Amino acid sequence: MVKVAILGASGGVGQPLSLLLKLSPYVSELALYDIRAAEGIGKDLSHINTNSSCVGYDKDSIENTLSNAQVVLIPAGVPRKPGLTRDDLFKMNAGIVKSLVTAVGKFAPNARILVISNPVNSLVPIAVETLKKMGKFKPGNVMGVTNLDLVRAETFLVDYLMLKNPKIGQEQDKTTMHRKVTVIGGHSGETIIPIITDKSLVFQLDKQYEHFIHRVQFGGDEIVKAKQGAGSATLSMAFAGAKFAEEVLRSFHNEKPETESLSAFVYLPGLKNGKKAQQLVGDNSIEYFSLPIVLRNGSVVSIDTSVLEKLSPREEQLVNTAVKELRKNIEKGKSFILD
Amino acid sequence: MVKVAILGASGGVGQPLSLLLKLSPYVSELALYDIRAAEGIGKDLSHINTNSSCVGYDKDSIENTLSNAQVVLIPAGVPRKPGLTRDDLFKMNAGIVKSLVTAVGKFAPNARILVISNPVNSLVPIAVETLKKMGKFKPGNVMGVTNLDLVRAETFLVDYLMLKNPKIGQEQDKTTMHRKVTVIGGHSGETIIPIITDKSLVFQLDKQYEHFIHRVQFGGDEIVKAKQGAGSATLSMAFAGAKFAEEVLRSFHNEKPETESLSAFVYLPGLKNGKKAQQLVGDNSIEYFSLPIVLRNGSVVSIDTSVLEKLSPREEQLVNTAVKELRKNIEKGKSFILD
Repeated sequence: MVKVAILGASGGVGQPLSLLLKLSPYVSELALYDIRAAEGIGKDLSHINTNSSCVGYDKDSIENTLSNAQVVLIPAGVPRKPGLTRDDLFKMNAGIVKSLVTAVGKFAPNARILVISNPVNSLVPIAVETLKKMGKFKPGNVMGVTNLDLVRAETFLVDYLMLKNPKIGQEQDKTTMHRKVTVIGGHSGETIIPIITDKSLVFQLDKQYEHFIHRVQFGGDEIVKAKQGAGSATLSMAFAGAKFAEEVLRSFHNEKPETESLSAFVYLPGLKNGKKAQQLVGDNSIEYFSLPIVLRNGSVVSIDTSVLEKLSPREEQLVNTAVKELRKNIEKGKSFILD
Repeated sequence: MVKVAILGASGGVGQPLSLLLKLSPYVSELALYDIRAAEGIGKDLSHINTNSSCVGYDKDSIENTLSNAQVVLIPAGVPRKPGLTRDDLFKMNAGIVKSLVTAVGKFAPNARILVISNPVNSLVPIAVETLKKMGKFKPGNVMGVTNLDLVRAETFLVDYLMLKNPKIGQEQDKTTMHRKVTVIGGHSGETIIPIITDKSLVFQLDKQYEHFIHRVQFGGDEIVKAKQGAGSATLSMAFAGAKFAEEVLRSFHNEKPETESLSAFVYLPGLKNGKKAQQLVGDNSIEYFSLPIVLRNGSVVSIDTSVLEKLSPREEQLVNTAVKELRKNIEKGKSFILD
């Protein structure tokens, strides 16, 4: 019997994520937590005719939320908004994550912890260092959820191909494009590295290729702009987070994944092929990257570095630009907590 | 293959309904409309890697939202604040539906209109009478979405069986309970008529049967109380809405519906076997009732009255009590248009 806990279940991402999870046939118990309104939402979702019992909990009941939880989804965090800077946004979400991840350490230390809160590049290290300090860190069980970059890469590959010549475009299926594209690096801007694995499609995009790459990298900013500062991508974040959790849940049930080269943002030095990945990205000491993972029983047991062993010269340049900015993001998270 | 428009896509039901609708493989084009925020929500959802083209529209562009739409979902309506009066909450939504159904008469008269706003018992007649004044009413194409009653009956039948007879409870699958229960009638309180079609489960339910009946009837109010007046069942309303929509869209192709005895709140005098239904519910002038329907190409081509012909004595009593109070609802909606 698998129990999923959602911490931040009442926010803009949290609510549609809770709905998508209630629909999963791999979940048998769904516990919803937040500082307000989760009981109500959980009661609303308990009426859906799927086989999972769903309960929400009040601000004071994070212990009941997390008890016997195998998977913990953390979408909690303050959204992008006009009068908020990225640094204050970061510092507030840093406090939310540390507090929530500390609760996981006390109440469900063996849970697979899926961090959805942004910025992923800086907040995952806050979660790891928090678990290290308590003596509760298992590298295979802490994943920064970067799956929305893949989603967008799948969507835009088709959109740019539909633009360049509808012939190959109208042949694509957006639902199956992960066989053709993989995304690695971090989860913001130029840290994001879209790798089209199907090299015929690169050629066919021709000069649309750099437009594609830029569009995947800046997809977050596009939605903020389209909601005039007053929101970011909530429904698609919920969707990507549910898709990624479904892959983790499939693995509990000894099924194979659906996504080819499914990536998450993980702690390299604690996993198999991690040091190999550090070399391949050109920084023997970089602690995190989003790379293709192999899951056993919900947990990352190795990193598949295949993608890094066949980079184009242009991709190698995306990597080296990404690694430079990513290092600063990692260092920013880790010093905020360690100092 | 088909364009779907959603009117009221930024509201509490509408945003989650729009996400679920983005996931449907039966949709070619998904158009979102609201007084505000639909552009942004549409742009968010356009990043999801499913094949539909998703565009949102501003308050002045309802015409481009509806152009060539074949199915139109109307979740629009006002969110109950903890103050709001029974009566005046109808009045506000009555005006919203009249306005939006008139836009449909003008800009997509052939479209299947799925009314999701509440109260459905009064809002569909409003919808129908509005379209009658314009001379655009096609009776196969106006449907009050009552599916959440079937969803809850499916859910609560399993929950009640589990609470008192775990052995048989645990052999139930909530996703497939529609083979074993049908809900008919109206869409509010004692107008809701749950008909357990599988007679063995009436026995298995034993002394819980009345509690089941009552839970289906008063499901909504359960959620309002759990939100302390500050909202309602938005997430399950969206689920049941996408689920009905998907049966509608399925109808355009060579596929049996998934749900057995799928019901919608429809205009009896305009549909094959409607007068029989009128006869069998024992009011030969009642104009509306939720009954199992047959969809061909998105439209009700006839009503299926079988469930009416095998009613138990208790279920006849529900039908009579539900008919009295449902006549009242229907008239309160006709009199907002006809006076």
